[PDB]
Amino acid sequence: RMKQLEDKAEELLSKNYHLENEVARLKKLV
Amino acid sequence: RMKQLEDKAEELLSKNYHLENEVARLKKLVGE
Repeated sequence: RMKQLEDKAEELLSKNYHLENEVARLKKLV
Repeated sequence: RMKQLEDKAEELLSKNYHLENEVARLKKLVGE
């Protein structure tokens, strides 16, 4: 369960970063 | 340690949703 939550945090961080990049991309388009 | 990791997932999920909401708003303005 330790490693599973650890994998989850890392996954969510990756997703977070992708969304930040999307925001930056969309802001550039504006 | 379990509580700490759980808190981090909840934190990151919340941040994720706020970003999703912002992305969705921005897409509508540029027209995606």
